[PDB]
Formats: sequence, structure tokens, C-alpha cells
Amino acid sequence: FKYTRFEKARIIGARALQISMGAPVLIDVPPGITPLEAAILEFEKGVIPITVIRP
Amino acid sequence: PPYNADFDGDEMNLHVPQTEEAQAEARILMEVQNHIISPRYGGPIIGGIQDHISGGYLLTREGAYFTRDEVEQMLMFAGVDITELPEPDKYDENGNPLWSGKTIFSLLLPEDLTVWYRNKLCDEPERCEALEKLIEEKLMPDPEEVRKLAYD
Amino acid sequence: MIVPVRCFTCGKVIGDKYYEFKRRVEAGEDPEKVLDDLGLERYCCRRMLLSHVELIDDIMHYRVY
Amino acid sequence: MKIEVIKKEENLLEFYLEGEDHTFANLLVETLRENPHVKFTAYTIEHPITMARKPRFRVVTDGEITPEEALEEAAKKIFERAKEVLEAWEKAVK
Amino acid sequence: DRPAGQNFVVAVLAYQGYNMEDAIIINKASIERGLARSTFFRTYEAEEKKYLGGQTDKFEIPDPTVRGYRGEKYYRNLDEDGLIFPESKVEGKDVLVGRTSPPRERRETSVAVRPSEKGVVDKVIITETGDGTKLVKVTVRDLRIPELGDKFASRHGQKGVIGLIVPQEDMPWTESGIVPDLIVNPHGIPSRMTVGQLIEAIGGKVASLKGRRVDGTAFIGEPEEKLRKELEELGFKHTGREIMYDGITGKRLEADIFIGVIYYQRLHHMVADKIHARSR
Amino acid sequence: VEAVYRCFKCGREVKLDLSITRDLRCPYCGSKILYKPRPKVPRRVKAI
Amino acid sequence: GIEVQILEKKEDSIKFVLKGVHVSFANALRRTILGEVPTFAVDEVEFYENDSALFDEIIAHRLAMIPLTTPVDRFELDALELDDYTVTLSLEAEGPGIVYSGDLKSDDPDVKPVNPNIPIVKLAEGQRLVFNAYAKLGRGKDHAKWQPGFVYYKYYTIVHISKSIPEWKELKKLAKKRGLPVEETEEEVLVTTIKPFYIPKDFEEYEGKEIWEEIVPNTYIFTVETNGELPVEEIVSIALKILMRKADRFISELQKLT
Ligand SMILES: [Mg+2]
Ligand SMILES: [Zn+2]
Ligand SMILES: [Zn+2]
Repeated sequence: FKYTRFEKARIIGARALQISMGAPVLIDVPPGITPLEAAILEFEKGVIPITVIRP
Repeated sequence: PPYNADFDGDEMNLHVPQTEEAQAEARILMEVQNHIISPRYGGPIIGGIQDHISGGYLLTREGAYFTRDEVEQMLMFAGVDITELPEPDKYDENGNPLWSGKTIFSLLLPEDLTVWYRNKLCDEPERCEALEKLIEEKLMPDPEEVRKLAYD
Repeated sequence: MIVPVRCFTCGKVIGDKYYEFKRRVEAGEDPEKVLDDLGLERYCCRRMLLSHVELIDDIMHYRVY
Repeated sequence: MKIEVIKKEENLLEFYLEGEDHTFANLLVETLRENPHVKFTAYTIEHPITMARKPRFRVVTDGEITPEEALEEAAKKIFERAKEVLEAWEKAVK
Repeated sequence: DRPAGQNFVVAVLAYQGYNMEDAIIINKASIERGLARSTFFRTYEAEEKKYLGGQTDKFEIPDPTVRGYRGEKYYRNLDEDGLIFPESKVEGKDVLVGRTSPPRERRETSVAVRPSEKGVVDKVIITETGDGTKLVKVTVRDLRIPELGDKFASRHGQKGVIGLIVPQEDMPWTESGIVPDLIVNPHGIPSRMTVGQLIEAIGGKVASLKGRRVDGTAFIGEPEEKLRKELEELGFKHTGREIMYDGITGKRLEADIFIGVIYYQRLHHMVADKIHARSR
Repeated sequence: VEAVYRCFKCGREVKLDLSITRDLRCPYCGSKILYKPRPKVPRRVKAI
Repeated sequence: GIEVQILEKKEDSIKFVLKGVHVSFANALRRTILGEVPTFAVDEVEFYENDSALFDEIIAHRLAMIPLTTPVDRFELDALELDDYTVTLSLEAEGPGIVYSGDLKSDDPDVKPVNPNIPIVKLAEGQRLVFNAYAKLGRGKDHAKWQPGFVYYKYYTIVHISKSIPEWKELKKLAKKRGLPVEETEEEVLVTTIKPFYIPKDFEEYEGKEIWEEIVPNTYIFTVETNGELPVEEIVSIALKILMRKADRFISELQKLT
């Protein structure tokens, strides 16, 4: 299994939206960063709750 | 090159995505890094244009040497992370050390890259034939032998 | 429109030498000798005196209050 | 003039020098380069517009002397050279 | 009698890569001393138009009660009669003529400067139209020192915007003491084949040194070999190249750099008129 | 309120009020165009 | 050792030879002279009436470009923080004629325009021009109006012309015509390039092999010109004082860091 770049983009978008809305961050982040790089770091660490469903 | 733009009055537009989904899409799907290789012919489309080629030739030209001051200054200007100069190649008449351009350029390449090809300056095919003969014969000739057979 | 005070390139003051140069050249002297006498060796300064136009007289006649 | 340190490892010092430009930076690095105990030293200006007056330095020694000692010695040598030139000029003009 | 442009001391040389792809590098001190400086005018027209039934608009400072009345700040430069004082500093969206029209209470119809413009009021005239209605015109002048993005072009179809304004002490100088006012990229010559530009550079150098202008009248002009010979006789290299020293390092450049005087004209495609951004 | 104006052609001094004047005219030469003179107040200009 | 030799000295420019110092030091001295030495210059103008054909900004710029005398003893010109002393210059003229720089009246007698013959603007019949101009110290790096003068240098080189070249007498006569010092040995003639010496076309083929240039290490020929704002010998002294003060300030800051 390998994430296509479209799947990765959608996962990052959804995670960033959830973080902005008020969801807790699963990892510690440096202060003064926007939700987007927070989600990017979350993905880079490999800690992602969202999963994709393929036909 | 990809934009096909020249600085003679050309104008450009920028749009700022607002929502988080759009920002993530732009960051992951549309960044300049991912579009180095052109979808059209499968080769690069981002690279040097005018000075990045001529200056590179000047730097790597046969018989071009640089003093210590120039070496340190150009390395710092390029942003290359270095903290000790390599061993000098050839000494100036009055005793100052010198560095050939080839080593300075080699300071940028990765540690295990290996490739060989013929460029556009090949005008004496016999020398290229000799070098290809040696390389094909061994696949890793001692760098001393290559130096005598060097050809730009 | 009036003569520049300083040379654009090197900043030497040449504003006061224009009328002298014009009057001397009109008298028939060699322009090169006149410029050398005035003390302008770099051609950056000589260009300012040689290529100047005095349009202030032409545009002075229309007043706006 | 105010030194802002970026990174301070062993035998290495990388810092900004706010309030200066090429005039003093080039003189300082060229004075440093003749010290036999300095392995590598250079300066650069990262951007000609935004960082026009904020040069960036990098000084590396061989461990015999700390980089601060090298910088102080270079500045002292600059001072001595300038004073000597001033005295010679004052003598020669009269 | 009505020239347009100035003579620049131009050196063909690559510099910091800030003049690649038709961009040019201009000297800061030359700009400060008056090179390429210009002024921009604009005229606004306001008419006291009479309507049917005798109702007419009127030139006066609008009361805060009228419809569409902008903030009091924008009327600070208005005289009582609704006409702005000449030589008064003005900025964007400031009104010039205070006019109120009958409703279709009274509504504001004042004339104000464009949102993305600024300057100083230069001339205000009052007069009557062809049917007896009052008419005023206001002229606003703006000082426009060259800045990044302004377009420059020579006479040989070589255009470009300035990419960097470099301080004088960083400009390379010549053994004869010449500091170029403009640096162009050598890569622009071979692909365009404008030899006339190089010949004009040599001719400008010769004319400046010799003290008289050089004729360039097409086919019967002065041959270039004569110009090269004259330049050689005057104490310069016959190729137009000179030894220059680097501004930053202070050392001597390895190559001999072509340098001369070239006529340059500043076009009106200036960045202060192109830039605009939309928020909502 | 009464204001000060200058003639376009003869450059003389002409005084009149627009809100009342039904016919703009320079009484000295008949010109139909008038200037608004510079106010006599100091203004600061930066020499840069 | 460091030593300075004077070549020539006019009333507004001086040419000397600096020896025994590195290229970086010479470049630093040139840059400090060009854009660190302070002078007086017009900064802000307060017009009262301007009926001339020129706009207010043009007249203000022309006033700014006018050189001004700068006292040496009263002010600490070598300091790194110039004081805010202000000099007011006024002018009131009208009628036909040309307004010259000599008509400016300065409240401070020590500061006044150097050259009283610079034209400012031409006034027709009846036009009036009244203003007050304010002057203050500044540096050349902030605006070119504060530059004290012009300065450049070049390498001190000696050109060797072998006697084996036919028609070398022509080259010697050309060098003498240019004004460069020239001396003859038994096998070659030596030319000192006080000014640039460019070889003619027909002698180019002998370059490198028979005509070669020798560069004397650590020797530069300077050339400093002034517009009268400061004495031509005080500029170098002020620049050297500025360099010393900058070095001392850097020492103090570095000591503070440690
Ligand atoms: Mg284009
Ligand atoms: Zn000049
Ligand atoms: Zn009249």
C-alpha cells in the first residue's frame, strides 16, 4: 500500500481543517505555526487517524 | 522557462487561497519542487538559462584556478555548509595555495553520484574514444589515470 | 530643463561652467581645448556639457499663477 | 553595531553584525584570513535589499584559540594599521 | 529642440545575476543626482451641470447630512467655494471639487482623485462651458523617481526593467575613473544582433572625448573604423574595452570590459500604474 | 464668501463669487477664463 | 612599512601613492571616503511663494545638489552619531534675471555655498521666489547629496617594452606624450603607469611575449577630488579616524558579548 499524492493532499486538508476547528494535536508542535504545517508535521511523523477507502 | 517569462515588462498574477483545504492542495500538489520534470517529454524543464551555463563553464573550464579568498567567498555565498577547505591543488608561484574549479564544483554533488557522457564541446572524438575505452574496460579506473586523459 | 548642477556619474559640480563653455565655443575655439581648460578630463563630465539643452527659455513664456 | 549570535558550536561561531555593510565586513575577514590558526572564514550578504545592512559571518578555528580571540586580534590589527596610515599621511601632507 | 532621453555611461557586464533576461542594473547615486527623473500629470474635470426645471448642482463643501457624504477627512483641503487650494498635498480618494446634485435630500457628486494615485495640485482654472454652465479643471502632478520595475529601452529595440538599484561604492570603476551608470547583460547581444548598439557606444565615447557630436545618418554616416582609429589616437583601447576594478572586493577584474555612452529613453510603462490588488 | 482670482490672459486681479455670478468675465479684458491663485501659506517640500 | 608619497596636488584634488598595505584596506579606505565622511547639505525647504517656471520639487533638488562649506573644528565629524545642528538659508528675489547660488543668505556665517555662480532658476518679469532651506549633516551612504567628493585608485604597475621590438621609439614617444615617467635600460624601456597606458593596435601582437606588465605588490595610486565642501587633505584624515572608531566600537561590542 502506498499513498497517491492526491490521497495525501486530501488527508492533509482534512486534518488541517479539523485542527483549525478545535481538534487536539496528537504531537507537540513549535509555537506560532498555522494549522497547515501542524498537519504536515503530523503526517511526516506518521501519526494520522484518517484512512482512505478504495473501491 | 516553465513560465516562459522575460523581464521586459511582463506582468504576473497571484491568487491567495483562503480555506485550509485549498491551502493544503496548493502546498502538496502545486509546489515548484514537484514540477522539475516536464510531463511533455519526461525531461527537466527547470534549470539554468544564461549565466548559470556560461559561469559554470568558466568555473569548470580547463586550466581555471582560484585563490583561497575566492574559494571561501564563493562557498559561503552559495550557502554550501562547509567548515574546512579541501587539500589545495597546485601552488601559486609565490607560494599561495590554489584550488581547481572541478573540486569546488564537486563539493556540491552528492557523495555517491557517478555518471559519464559527452557534452556539446566535444570536437576531438579521439580523446572521447580513449576515455570511453578506459572507463568501459575497468568501470572504476584509478583517478590518477583519468587526470592525464582529461578532456573538457 | 536648466543645466544640471552636478555630473550624474561622478558628482563633480559642472553647473557653473556651461555658459562659459557655450560662449567660448561660439567664439570659434576648439571645443576639446575649451573643455580641457575648464578642467573636465573624464568624459562622463564632458557629456553633460556637450549634450545639454536650454529649454528653460522656451518654457518660460507660459505662466500659470 | 551589535553582534547577534546565530550558532555557537565548538571552534565555530556564526553571527550577524547589524549596522554594517561590505566596507567593514570585507576588511575584517581579510584581516582574519592571514591568521594561521583560522581554518575557514568568510562573510556574505543574504539579500541585497532586505539584508543590505546585516552581514552574516562564519569563523572556524583549529581549536588553539577561540574565535572571539581571533576576532579581537583582527580588530586590534585593523586599528594599528589605520593609526599607522594616519600618521604617515599627516607627515606626508606637510 | 524637443529631445526625449538621456545619455548613459553603460558597461556590458554580468553583475550578481540581477540583470539576466533583459533586466538592467542602475546606479543609485546617479538616480539621486537627477538621472531619469520625471513627473506625471493628470487632469480632472468637474462641470456645474444645470438640470431640467431649474435645479442645478452647486460647488460647495457638502454638509455632513447629505447622502453619500464621505468622511470629514477627505474635505480638509477644500476652500469654502468647493475648490481645492493649489499646491496642496493630496493623496488617494481625496476630493478635489465639492459638488452636490439635486436628488433623483441632495446627494454628493464630488470629484475625487483615483484611489491608487497621489501628488500635489498644480493648477486650478474656472471657466464657463459653451452653454453658460461653470466648468473647472484641476491638474495633479506627481514626482516619480525611478524604482524597481520601471521600463527602460535604448534606441536599438533593447528594452528592459531595472532589477536592482545598487549603491555607488559597490559599482565597479575604471582605471580612468569612470563609474558606469547602467550595466547590461552580455547575453542580450548575440541573440539579437544589434551591432548598431555597440557602434553607438563607441561613437558616444569618441564624441564625449573629442568634444563634438558624431553623425550617424544611416548610410552616409561616419564609418565605424574611423571611430575606432580616433578612439585609439585619443589614448584608449581601439576595441572600447577598459580595465575595471571590482566594487566589493576591490581587486582587478580578469577580463577587459566594454564600456561606452549609449542614449537611453525611459518609457511610460511604469510600475506605479500597473499594480492593483482586489480584496473583495 | 467673496474670493480672489486671477485672469488667464492679462494676469490681473479679479474678485467675484461663483455662487452669485451668472456670467464669468474679466472686467479689464473680457477673458472668460480665470485662475485660482496660490494661497500665501508656507509649505514644506522634502529635497529628496 | 607603511608610507605615503605625494605625486601632484592641485587646489581641489590630490594624487598620492599608498604602499605596504593590502588591497582590502585600500578598498575600505575608498569606500569610507565615498560614503562615510559627513558634510552639510540642504534637507528640507519651506517655500512661501514660487512663481518660477520650475516646480517646487525641482528647485528643492537643485538646492540640495549645491555644495556647502563644512567647518572642521566645531563639529566632531569623525563621530559615529552626528549631531542635529541645523543651518537655515533664506532667499528673496524677483524680477527679470537669473538667481545665482551666491544670493543665498545663511544665518550661520561658517556654512555657505562654496561656488556663488551656480544658476538656480531664471525668473521672468514679475515672478517672485521666497523660501527657507534647512541644512544638516549626513552621510554619503544615505543620499548622494552628502558625498564629500570623488575617489578612486588603481594598481601601481610597470610596463616592460623589449628593445627587440622594432619601432619602439614610437612607443617611447607616445608614452612621453601621455606624460608617464619613462626610463631606459640596456635591453628594455620601463614605463610607470601613473595613468592608464593602453597599447596601440599594431603593437598588440607583441603583448605577453615582448610587452608584459609587472604589478608592484601592495602599491596603489589614489586620486581624491573635492567640491570645496572640505579641504582635500582633511577628507583622508576624517576617513581614517572613522575607521579607527569603527574598529574600537567592534572591539567593545565583542568584549561585551564574551
Ligand atoms: Mg516579454
Ligand atoms: Zn563626471
Ligand atoms: Zn483679464
